[PDB]
Amino acid sequence: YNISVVGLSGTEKEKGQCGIGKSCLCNRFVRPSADEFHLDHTSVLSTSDFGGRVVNNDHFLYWGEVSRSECKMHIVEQTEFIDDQTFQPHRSQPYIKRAAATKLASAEKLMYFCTDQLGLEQDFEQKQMPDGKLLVDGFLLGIDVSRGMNRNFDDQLKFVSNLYNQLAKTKKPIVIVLTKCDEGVERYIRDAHTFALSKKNLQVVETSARSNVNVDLAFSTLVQLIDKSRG
Ligand SMILES: Nc1nc2c(ncn2[C@@H]2O[C@H](COP(=O)(O)OP(=O)(O)OP(=O)(O)O)[C@@H](O)[C@H]2O)c(=O)[nH]1
Ligand SMILES: [Mg+2]
Repeated sequence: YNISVVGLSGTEKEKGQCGIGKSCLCNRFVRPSADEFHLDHTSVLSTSDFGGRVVNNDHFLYWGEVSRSECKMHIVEQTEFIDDQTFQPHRSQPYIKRAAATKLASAEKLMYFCTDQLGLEQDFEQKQMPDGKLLVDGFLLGIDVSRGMNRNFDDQLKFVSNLYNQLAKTKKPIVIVLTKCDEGVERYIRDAHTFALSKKNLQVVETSARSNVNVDLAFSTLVQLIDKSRG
Protein backbone atom coordinates (compact mmCIF):
# COMPACT_ATOMS: atom_id res chain seq x y z
CA TYR A 1 0.00 0.00 0.00
CA ASN A 2 1.53 3.27 -1.21
CA ILE A 3 0.00 6.17 0.73
CA SER A 4 0.57 9.83 -0.14
CA VAL A 5 -0.06 12.43 2.55
CA VAL A 6 -1.01 15.77 1.01
CA GLY A 7 -2.38 19.10 2.18
CA LEU A 8 -1.89 22.84 2.11
CA SER A 9 1.74 23.61 1.37
CA GLY A 10 3.83 26.44 -0.03
CA THR A 11 5.56 29.62 1.05
CA GLU A 12 5.48 30.80 4.66
CA LYS A 13 2.94 33.42 3.57
CA GLU A 14 0.70 30.79 1.95
CA LYS A 15 0.92 28.69 5.15
CA GLY A 16 0.58 31.66 7.51
CA GLN A 17 3.94 30.55 8.97
CA CYS A 18 2.29 27.35 10.30
CA GLY A 19 2.11 24.12 8.32
CA ILE A 20 -0.97 21.95 8.59
CA GLY A 21 0.60 18.91 10.29
CA LYS A 22 1.56 16.48 7.50
CA SER A 23 5.07 15.80 8.81
CA CYS A 24 4.07 15.18 12.43
CA LEU A 25 1.26 12.86 11.30
CA CYS A 26 3.63 10.81 9.16
CA ASN A 27 6.29 10.80 11.89
CA ARG A 28 3.82 9.55 14.51
CA PHE A 29 2.44 6.85 12.21
CA VAL A 30 5.86 5.57 11.12
CA ARG A 31 7.78 6.03 14.40
CA PRO A 32 5.34 6.66 17.27
CA SER A 33 7.90 6.27 20.06
CA ALA A 34 8.65 9.50 21.93
CA ASP A 35 12.31 9.07 20.98
CA GLU A 36 11.42 8.99 17.29
CA PHE A 37 8.54 11.48 17.21
CA HIS A 38 9.61 15.04 16.41
CA LEU A 39 7.27 18.02 16.57
CA ASP A 40 9.50 20.28 14.44
CA HIS A 41 10.13 19.38 10.78
CA THR A 42 11.15 22.53 8.92
CA SER A 43 10.64 22.83 5.17
CA VAL A 44 13.09 25.74 4.83
CA LEU A 45 16.19 24.03 3.47
CA SER A 46 19.63 24.95 2.18
CA THR A 47 20.56 24.00 -1.37
CA SER A 48 22.86 21.34 0.10
CA ASP A 49 19.98 19.88 2.13
CA PHE A 50 17.59 19.92 -0.84
CA GLY A 51 20.17 18.14 -3.00
CA GLY A 52 20.90 15.51 -0.37
CA ARG A 53 19.75 11.93 -0.72
CA VAL A 54 16.72 12.33 1.56
CA VAL A 55 15.11 15.19 -0.37
CA ASN A 56 16.77 14.09 -3.64
CA ASN A 57 15.77 17.32 -5.43
CA ASP A 58 12.09 16.44 -4.77
CA HIS A 59 9.25 18.27 -3.06
CA PHE A 60 8.17 15.04 -1.37
CA LEU A 61 9.61 12.94 1.45
CA TYR A 62 9.74 9.16 1.83
CA TRP A 63 8.79 8.50 5.44
CA GLY A 64 9.36 4.75 5.21
CA GLU A 65 7.66 1.38 5.56
CA VAL A 66 5.16 0.37 8.25
CA SER A 67 4.68 -3.34 8.97
CA ARG A 68 2.58 -3.15 12.13
CA SER A 69 -0.42 -5.29 13.13
CA GLU A 70 -0.34 -8.20 8.13
CA CYS A 71 -0.36 -5.13 5.88
CA LYS A 72 2.65 -3.27 4.50
CA MET A 73 2.29 0.51 4.11
CA HIS A 74 4.72 2.76 2.24
CA ILE A 75 4.42 6.39 3.31
CA VAL A 76 5.28 9.64 1.52
CA GLU A 77 4.54 13.29 2.29
CA GLN A 78 3.94 15.72 -0.58
CA THR A 79 5.05 19.21 0.45
CA GLU A 80 7.00 22.25 -0.77
CA PHE A 81 10.52 23.20 0.30
CA ILE A 82 11.64 26.82 0.31
CA ASP A 83 15.17 28.16 0.06
CA ASP A 84 16.75 29.27 3.31
CA GLN A 85 18.12 32.47 1.77
CA THR A 86 15.66 33.49 -0.98
CA PHE A 87 12.63 31.91 0.77
CA GLN A 88 11.17 30.88 -2.60
CA PRO A 89 10.40 27.28 -3.60
CA HIS A 90 13.34 25.12 -4.68
CA ARG A 91 13.13 24.63 -8.45
CA SER A 92 12.74 20.85 -8.75
CA GLN A 93 4.73 21.53 -11.74
CA PRO A 94 2.71 23.50 -9.17
CA TYR A 95 2.15 21.80 -5.83
CA ILE A 96 -1.49 20.84 -6.48
CA LYS A 97 -0.42 18.86 -9.58
CA ARG A 98 2.83 17.55 -8.06
CA ALA A 99 1.07 16.25 -4.94
CA ALA A 100 -1.50 14.40 -7.06
CA ALA A 101 1.22 12.43 -8.84
CA THR A 102 0.66 8.68 -8.71
CA LYS A 103 4.08 7.69 -10.11
CA LEU A 104 6.91 8.82 -7.82
CA ALA A 105 10.35 8.04 -9.24
CA SER A 106 13.31 9.14 -7.14
CA ALA A 107 16.24 6.79 -7.71
CA GLU A 108 18.29 6.05 -4.57
CA LYS A 109 16.08 8.29 -2.40
CA LEU A 110 16.72 7.74 1.31
CA MET A 111 14.16 7.53 4.10
CA TYR A 112 13.75 10.74 6.13
CA PHE A 113 14.32 10.75 9.90
CA CYS A 114 14.75 14.42 10.89
CA THR A 115 16.20 17.68 9.65
CA ASP A 116 19.41 16.86 11.55
CA GLN A 117 19.80 13.98 9.07
CA LEU A 118 19.74 16.26 6.04
CA GLY A 119 23.13 16.71 4.40
CA LEU A 120 24.47 14.32 7.08
CA GLU A 121 22.87 11.03 6.10
CA GLN A 122 25.92 8.84 6.70
CA ASP A 123 25.29 9.73 10.36
CA PHE A 124 21.89 7.97 10.25
CA GLU A 125 20.52 4.65 9.07
CA GLN A 126 20.34 4.63 5.27
CA LYS A 127 17.18 2.81 4.15
CA GLN A 128 16.35 3.33 0.47
CA MET A 129 12.87 3.89 -0.90
CA PRO A 130 11.91 0.57 -2.55
CA ASP A 131 12.86 0.26 -6.23
CA GLY A 132 13.50 4.02 -6.39
CA LYS A 133 9.84 4.21 -7.39
CA LEU A 134 6.41 4.21 -5.75
CA LEU A 135 3.03 3.81 -7.46
CA VAL A 136 0.66 5.69 -5.16
CA ASP A 137 -2.27 3.57 -3.97
CA GLY A 138 -4.17 6.21 -2.00
CA PHE A 139 -4.17 9.68 -0.48
CA LEU A 140 -4.62 11.18 2.96
CA LEU A 141 -5.88 14.75 2.58
CA GLY A 142 -4.84 16.67 5.68
CA ILE A 143 -6.89 19.59 6.97
CA ASP A 144 -5.61 21.58 9.94
CA VAL A 145 -8.61 22.47 12.08
CA SER A 146 -6.50 24.28 14.69
CA ARG A 147 -6.60 28.03 14.83
CA GLY A 148 -2.86 27.58 14.25
CA MET A 149 -1.23 31.03 14.25
CA ASN A 150 -4.25 32.94 12.92
CA ARG A 151 -4.68 30.89 9.76
CA ASN A 152 -7.04 31.99 7.00
CA PHE A 153 -9.11 28.83 7.29
CA ASP A 154 -11.38 29.54 4.32
CA ASP A 155 -8.34 29.86 2.04
CA GLN A 156 -7.11 26.54 3.43
CA LEU A 157 -10.42 24.89 2.58
CA LYS A 158 -10.41 26.45 -0.90
CA PHE A 159 -6.93 25.01 -1.47
CA VAL A 160 -8.12 21.65 -0.11
CA SER A 161 -11.07 21.69 -2.53
CA ASN A 162 -8.82 22.32 -5.54
CA LEU A 163 -6.35 19.66 -4.39
CA TYR A 164 -9.27 17.28 -3.88
CA ASN A 165 -10.47 17.87 -7.43
CA GLN A 166 -7.01 16.98 -8.75
CA LEU A 167 -6.87 13.85 -6.56
CA ALA A 168 -10.40 12.81 -7.53
CA LYS A 169 -9.51 12.94 -11.22
CA THR A 170 -7.08 10.10 -10.44
CA LYS A 171 -9.92 7.89 -9.08
CA LYS A 172 -7.56 6.82 -6.30
CA PRO A 173 -9.06 6.43 -2.80
CA ILE A 174 -8.88 9.54 -0.62
CA VAL A 175 -9.46 9.86 3.13
CA ILE A 176 -9.77 13.30 4.70
CA VAL A 177 -7.73 13.61 7.90
CA LEU A 178 -8.37 16.40 10.40
CA THR A 179 -5.12 17.32 12.13
CA LYS A 180 -4.35 18.97 15.48
CA CYS A 181 -7.77 18.08 16.88
CA ASP A 182 -6.32 18.48 20.38
CA GLU A 183 -6.60 22.19 19.50
CA GLY A 184 -9.59 21.85 17.20
CA VAL A 185 -11.97 24.70 16.44
CA GLU A 186 -15.57 23.50 16.29
CA ARG A 187 -16.43 25.85 13.43
CA TYR A 188 -13.47 24.56 11.41
CA ILE A 189 -14.13 20.89 12.19
CA ARG A 190 -17.79 21.37 11.24
CA ASP A 191 -16.86 23.14 7.98
CA ALA A 192 -14.46 20.32 7.12
CA HIS A 193 -17.15 17.73 7.80
CA THR A 194 -19.65 19.61 5.63
CA PHE A 195 -17.12 19.78 2.79
CA ALA A 196 -16.40 16.05 3.05
CA LEU A 197 -20.11 15.17 3.26
CA SER A 198 -20.55 17.07 0.01
CA LYS A 199 -18.34 14.42 -1.67
CA LYS A 200 -18.78 10.74 -2.52
CA ASN A 201 -17.70 8.24 0.16
CA LEU A 202 -15.13 10.65 1.54
CA GLN A 203 -14.27 9.41 5.02
CA VAL A 204 -13.05 11.74 7.76
CA VAL A 205 -10.67 10.63 10.50
CA GLU A 206 -10.12 13.14 13.30
CA THR A 207 -6.49 12.98 14.45
CA SER A 208 -3.93 14.56 16.71
CA ALA A 209 -0.34 13.57 16.00
CA ARG A 210 0.79 15.42 19.13
CA SER A 211 -1.54 13.58 21.50
CA ASN A 212 -1.37 10.43 19.31
CA VAL A 213 -5.10 9.97 18.71
CA ASN A 214 -6.59 8.08 15.74
CA VAL A 215 -3.41 8.17 13.62
CA ASP A 216 -3.33 4.43 13.00
CA LEU A 217 -7.10 4.57 12.51
CA ALA A 218 -6.61 7.14 9.73
CA PHE A 219 -4.11 4.99 7.88
CA SER A 220 -6.00 1.72 8.36
CA THR A 221 -9.19 3.43 7.15
CA LEU A 222 -7.37 4.42 3.97
CA VAL A 223 -5.96 0.90 3.56
CA GLN A 224 -9.49 -0.49 3.90
CA LEU A 225 -10.84 1.85 1.21
CA ILE A 226 -7.86 0.88 -0.94
CA ASP A 227 -8.83 -2.72 -0.79
CA LYS A 228 -12.47 -1.74 -1.25
CA SER A 229 -11.59 -0.55 -4.74
CA ARG A 230 -8.88 -3.15 -5.40
CA GLY A 231 -11.51 -5.88 -5.00
N1 LIG B 1 -1.41 20.98 18.97
C1 LIG B 1 -0.91 20.34 17.92
N2 LIG B 1 0.05 20.95 17.13
C2 LIG B 1 0.57 20.31 16.05
C3 LIG B 1 0.14 19.02 15.74
N3 LIG B 1 0.81 18.62 14.64
C4 LIG B 1 1.64 19.61 14.25
N4 LIG B 1 1.51 20.66 15.12
C5 LIG B 1 2.24 21.94 15.03
O1 LIG B 1 2.11 22.44 13.71
C6 LIG B 1 3.36 22.67 13.10
C7 LIG B 1 3.30 22.09 11.69
O2 LIG B 1 4.00 20.86 11.70
P1 LIG B 1 4.16 19.96 10.37
O3 LIG B 1 3.70 18.55 10.64
O4 LIG B 1 5.60 19.98 9.91
O5 LIG B 1 3.21 20.64 9.27
P2 LIG B 1 3.42 20.35 7.70
O6 LIG B 1 2.07 20.10 7.06
O7 LIG B 1 4.34 19.19 7.47
O8 LIG B 1 4.05 21.72 7.14
P3 LIG B 1 4.97 21.71 5.82
O9 LIG B 1 5.74 20.42 5.74
O10 LIG B 1 5.94 22.87 5.86
O11 LIG B 1 4.07 21.85 4.62
C8 LIG B 1 4.40 21.98 13.95
O12 LIG B 1 5.52 22.80 14.16
C9 LIG B 1 3.72 21.70 15.28
O13 LIG B 1 4.20 22.59 16.25
C10 LIG B 1 -0.82 18.40 16.53
O14 LIG B 1 -1.20 17.26 16.26
N5 LIG B 1 -1.34 19.06 17.62
MG1 LIG C 1 6.25 18.71 6.21
